[PDB]
Amino acid sequence: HKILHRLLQE
Amino acid sequence: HKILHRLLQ
Amino acid sequence: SYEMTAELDDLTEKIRKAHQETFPSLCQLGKYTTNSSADHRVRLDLGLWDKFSELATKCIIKIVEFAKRLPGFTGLTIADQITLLKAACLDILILRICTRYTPEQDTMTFSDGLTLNRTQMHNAGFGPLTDLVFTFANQLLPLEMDDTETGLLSAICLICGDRQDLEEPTKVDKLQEPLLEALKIYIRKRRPSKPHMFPKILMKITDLRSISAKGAERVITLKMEIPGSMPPLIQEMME
Amino acid sequence: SYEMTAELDDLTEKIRKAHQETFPSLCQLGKYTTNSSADHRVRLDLGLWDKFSELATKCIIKIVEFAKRLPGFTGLTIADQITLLKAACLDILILRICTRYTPEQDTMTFSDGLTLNRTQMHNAGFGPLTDLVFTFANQLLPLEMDDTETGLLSAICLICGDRQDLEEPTKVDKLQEPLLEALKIYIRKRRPSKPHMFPKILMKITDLRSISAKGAERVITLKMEIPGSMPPLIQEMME
Ligand SMILES: CC1(C)CC=C(c2ccccc2)c2cc(/C=C/c3ccc(C(=O)O)cc3Cl)ccc21
Ligand SMILES: CC1(C)CC=C(c2ccccc2)c2cc(/C=C/c3ccc(C(=O)O)cc3Cl)ccc21
Repeated sequence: HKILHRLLQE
Repeated sequence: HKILHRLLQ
Repeated sequence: SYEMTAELDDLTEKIRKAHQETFPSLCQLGKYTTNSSADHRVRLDLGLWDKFSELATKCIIKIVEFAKRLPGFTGLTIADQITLLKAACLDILILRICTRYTPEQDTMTFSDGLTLNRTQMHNAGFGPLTDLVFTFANQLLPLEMDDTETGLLSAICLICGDRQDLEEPTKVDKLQEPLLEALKIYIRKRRPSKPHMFPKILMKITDLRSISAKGAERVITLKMEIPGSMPPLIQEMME
Repeated sequence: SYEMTAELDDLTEKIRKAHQETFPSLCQLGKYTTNSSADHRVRLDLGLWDKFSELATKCIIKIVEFAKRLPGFTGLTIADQITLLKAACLDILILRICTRYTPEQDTMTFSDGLTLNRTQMHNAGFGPLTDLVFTFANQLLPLEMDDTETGLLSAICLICGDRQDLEEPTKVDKLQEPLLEALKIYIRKRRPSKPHMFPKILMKITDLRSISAKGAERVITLKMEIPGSMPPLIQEMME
């Protein structure tokens, strides 16, 4: 999955 | 709880 | 202007504000209800599940935002931030929803105002753990916890050096120390009458842990009861 | 440098003695090893399990004895005593075995001296929870807890007024409060340069709860793997 990292980075 | 009861009493 | 007092006061304020701005208070929410399977328990109300899991996803997003606002959190390794978030996700979800409990109607209210009764929470996904969670919500009542305390308890849950597979457990553990002191001091200033409230409030985390452990298994059971996948963010967390 | 704490100094003495006299320390035991499946991990070593289950039964007996020696415990209804024991038994078993961990050899020692490495503990019954338990054992090391602190921590775990189905919950609360105060003060005297230790140690109970919640599931799984029935006393505690 890629959502959590995107949420973190954003 | 036969065992526990005996051990406690 | 004792230094640590000044630092802890401002740590306390950051956390109170982070919690408030990522989790609306029960009194501030415009409550609304629904008739979906409200009279009897069923294995799963799919309609309720969809809405429930959508709101869970949105709350998880808020928990991430909350985390990023905690002093030092974004100073941890990327892997550790992920690890901590995943490990505390259910802890904080449980604590949050349980601070939205209304005894009179025996209901819980979500961040959009949705208010479900015990039977609906069961049918939405709580299932066999429903009564366990409601009991916990009741035990929180006599404590009178506010935003500051709930925020600090949440931060303490998240910033936990004993979580498995941390890269820098010591750094995390040290980061938690100020949170513990801040909670102690705040409880003291707010409850002069009550003596041992620090241990009492702090150890509600023991409850969360127990419920969370059982909850992880419940989520696994849900994975096979739902005719479809859970939201991707939920999938990722529960991994 | 330190205030007078006669009574608590006395209670702390009774608890330390109760612990020591129902749980021998690592140095007091004549260790011995076995070669049974010391090489690779298996589903379950029947030989190791046979010994494990016997040792578990004997330690549970010891924990009951320990409980009866906590001031006030025998003053509770038999129903409450049983409720408290059943709720905390596994927590105390975990704490006990983890306090017998030898980091250099990565082993744990039972009350008869039997000493098994990580793989053997796995084959003996720990199963998929092996690394979790060993991780907790390692996490205790830096705390440098002694018999008094381990005893007090055990007592606080057992004497908990939040347990479901208690008949006189407030009576239990009243007993626990002095135990909390005793631990705080004892830690204060032993460690003078580390005020942070009280919450640190107290919160190992939260770790314990997470492990025992999962551990309860492991005991269910064992029922399917072992020949015959679970020893009757273990059944009563986990029933
Ligand atoms: C472990 C258990 C009993 C059952 C399954 C839960 C669950 C189910 C799917 C995903 C994540 C958690 C759950 C959610 C929660 C909390 C969800 C939640 C909290 C706050 C909000 C909000 O503020 O809107 C929304 C939700 Cl859904 C509590 C307990 C559970
Ligand atoms: C988390 C887990 C794997 C769950 C189940 C365990 C277990 C398994 C079978 C029966 C009773 C308990 C268990 C026992 C223990 C500890 C048992 C124990 C403690 C002390 C002694 C002694 O001092 O001789 C002996 C044992 Cl068996 C620790 C962890 C578990």
